[PDB]
Amino acid sequence: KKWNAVALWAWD
Amino acid sequence: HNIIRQEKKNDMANMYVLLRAVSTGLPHMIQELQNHIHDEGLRATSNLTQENMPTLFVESVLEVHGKFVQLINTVLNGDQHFMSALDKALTSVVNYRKAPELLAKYCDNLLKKTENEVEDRLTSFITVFKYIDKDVFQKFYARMLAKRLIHGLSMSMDSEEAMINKLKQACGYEFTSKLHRMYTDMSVSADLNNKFNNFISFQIYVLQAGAWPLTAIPQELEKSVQMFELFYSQHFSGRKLTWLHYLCTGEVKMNMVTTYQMAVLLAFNNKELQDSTQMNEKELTKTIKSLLDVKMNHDSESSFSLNMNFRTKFTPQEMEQTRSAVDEDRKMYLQAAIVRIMKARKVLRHNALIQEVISQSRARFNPSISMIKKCIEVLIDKQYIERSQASADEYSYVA
Amino acid sequence: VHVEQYKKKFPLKFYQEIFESPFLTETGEYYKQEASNLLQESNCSQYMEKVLGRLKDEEIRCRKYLHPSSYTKVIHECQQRMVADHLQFLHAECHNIIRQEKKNDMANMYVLLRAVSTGLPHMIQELQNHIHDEGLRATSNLTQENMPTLFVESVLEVHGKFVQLINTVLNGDQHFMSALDKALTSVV
Repeated sequence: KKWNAVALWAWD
Repeated sequence: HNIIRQEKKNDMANMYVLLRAVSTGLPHMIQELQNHIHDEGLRATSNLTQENMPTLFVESVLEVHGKFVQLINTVLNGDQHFMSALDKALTSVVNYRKAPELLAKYCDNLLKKTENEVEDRLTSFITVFKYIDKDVFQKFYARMLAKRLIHGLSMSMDSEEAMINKLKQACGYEFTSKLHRMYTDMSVSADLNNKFNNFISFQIYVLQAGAWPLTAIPQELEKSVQMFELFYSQHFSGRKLTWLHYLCTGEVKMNMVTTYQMAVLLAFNNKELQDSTQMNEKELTKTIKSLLDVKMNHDSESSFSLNMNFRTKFTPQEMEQTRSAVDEDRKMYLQAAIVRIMKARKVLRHNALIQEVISQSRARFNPSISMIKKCIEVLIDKQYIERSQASADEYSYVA
Repeated sequence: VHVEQYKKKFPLKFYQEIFESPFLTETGEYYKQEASNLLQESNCSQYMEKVLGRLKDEEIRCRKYLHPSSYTKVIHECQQRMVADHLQFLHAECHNIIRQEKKNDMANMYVLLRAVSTGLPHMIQELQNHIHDEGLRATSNLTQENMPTLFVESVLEVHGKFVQLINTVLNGDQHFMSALDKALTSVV
């Protein structure tokens, strides 16, 4: 279905 | 008196010119009017404790400005001295010893559910903010900004940008440098989704750095979960991809939607669940409380059975934290400011130092005497300050 | 001291003969060898906190039984046996403390290396290397309309953020000012 995902870019 | 305690405008209309002609006549009337200004504002604003109470407060502050501007611009020719009286009186009817937090609540309700009506109502808000004396408004606002940005609950993007555009004018880029980053991300996030869709539904949001104040995996998920690192193979590098399992959610076909109790249902709907926690058992106990809440027949240690008795669709501590979270930055900035000021002048008075630091850092925070009193403790802990022992009032350079 | 008080020259020689030499050497030996156990024990930050706490006490301990003209020499060797022995270990692991910042750590660090000789130069270049990373970041990938405005609206924040720390956590030092300037004279 649709997992609501969020993820932060960190220490590029 | 009795001519300013009431007003038949002919009287003081005649009065103004005579005292403007003769010297030293004017100052008395300035304070006389200033005293009468407060009476309204100390009235009809008190005895106001009810529901939707932030709305009434702002719906009462503005009328004091509105009524009193016309008279000081009609009966008596406009005079900056009379403008100064009104401002000083108005800078002490909403900053006495909650309202700075109430202003955020005001903005929260309006945007959340006509556009011209919204703009017209927001036009009046900018006037009141100029008189507030602001750290809470700078920090507390992003918190319900985030909840509107995510979990849906997002309004017309135009209004969101208009609020920023109007607020940026008052205080420049410095005050609101951060929040320009958040709104730009969501436009990029939708575009970021489009490109990586071709690598094959799983939709994903990104969050910029750590500036945002926002803060076992399912066995069927790994195929798409580790496929996301192909996006790093595409265009990203070295960034720690962060699957923050706490706050996120998702509409999934279990055969509600927040990952706490979806993580519960990963073993429930399908000891073994205790091992699958991958976390402390107190958090899982909270998630089982979530089950015990409404309409979910556990055998209960963690012994579980099914309920055949089945919507189709699945806090003071906050401000308690915020009270001192800003305060830490206040102490750090006080230390900074102390270092800069007493290392620069080197011959100033320490009470004059207090006044000078008050002047320099007034915009950053509201000065407090005790914080200035406790400044020297850490500096003398390392003996950083070359504390002038001949006179603590006078200074010597730390090196 | 009192017996040779009226001995016109060399007022304090006997004090050196009978007291100063053994009290110096044996106490220095014990205080140096005791630190080895704590070096074996715990983390570098924990060890630095330990050595600072131990350094604080010996000053108060020292004033109880000595002449005023001997406050400087004891703490000199007391410092050396503590820092110069493991100067290599201290110069190492400077990374991960400047690549991030929990200001307590290098706030403790600065004084110890300021005391011992030749310790400071390494940290200057170490900080200078990390300065560029910001400025080589968030300034690139910037090609758009009204692009001159964004460039100046990004150069200033590097100065702004980094001036506060070098003037707060570490007392202001012209040497640290020199590092920031040189780094800023090569980002634009």
